[PDB]
Amino acid sequence: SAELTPILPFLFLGNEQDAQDLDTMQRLNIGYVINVTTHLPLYHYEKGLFNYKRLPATDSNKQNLRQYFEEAFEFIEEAHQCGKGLLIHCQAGVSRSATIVIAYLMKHTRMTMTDAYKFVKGKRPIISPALNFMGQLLEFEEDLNNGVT
Repeated sequence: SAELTPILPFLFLGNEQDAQDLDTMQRLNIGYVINVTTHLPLYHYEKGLFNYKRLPATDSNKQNLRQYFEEAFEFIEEAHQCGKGLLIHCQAGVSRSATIVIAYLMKHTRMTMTDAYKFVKGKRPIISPALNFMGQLLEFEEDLNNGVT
């Protein structure tokens, strides 16, 4: 499988196996986890090492992920303002979780959607957001550029 991907020093985009790797997470000072699926476990939850957030998306071509952007970004920013890293993952780290990361970069570093996509794709060549997620990213780009959330 692909390696866990540092996106920023406090933001890592990875897969379900990355989400089980306690050693790495503690090494990277990761205190927060976003699990972008409805059905995977919150790995290591009972250890009470991390602050977890489930974004219970299905990988269906109807899924709305825009719905979760605001809340995802608040949790990343909570991790950042307190000096910890955040791991965000789905099963493989290719579509659902990669879309949130791209959206966070468009919002919090004002990258265009193309530039944010190429930024993530350069660091994690695995990514391939589903077309309906690509559609939601373009609409979020319009919304960001007029002041509509």
